Amino acid sequence: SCVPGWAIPHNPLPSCRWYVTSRTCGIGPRLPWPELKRRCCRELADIPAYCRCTALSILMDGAIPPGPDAQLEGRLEDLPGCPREVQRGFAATLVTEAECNLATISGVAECPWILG
Repeated sequence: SCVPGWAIPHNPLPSCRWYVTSRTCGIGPRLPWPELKRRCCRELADIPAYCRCTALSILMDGAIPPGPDAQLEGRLEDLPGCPREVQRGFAATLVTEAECNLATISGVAECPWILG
C-alpha cells in the first residue's frame, strides 16, 4: 500500500523537495524558511505513519511504478553546483524531531534505513 498512487501520492512531498533544495542548494521558492518547513511537514504528515519513511525514500531516490507508461516518481537529482548526495543527507532528517518530528512505522521519529 505504500506505493505512489496507493497510500503515497504520486510525485510525493513536492514542498519537501523545495525545502531541501533551499537549504542544500540555495534555490527554492520565495517563501520564508518557517513556511517552507511547515508545508513539507504538513505533506509528510498527511501520509500514513507506516508509509512515511518510504515516501521520504521515494523523494530521495525515486521509484518506478510498474505499468505500460509508468514514469519515474520523485528522486533528487543534481543541480548546478549542488550534487544529489548533498541534498539526500539532509532529506533523510525530515522526520526527525529536529525537523518535522513525525512518528513512523516504529512509532518513533526516525527512519533508520532510509539514508543509503
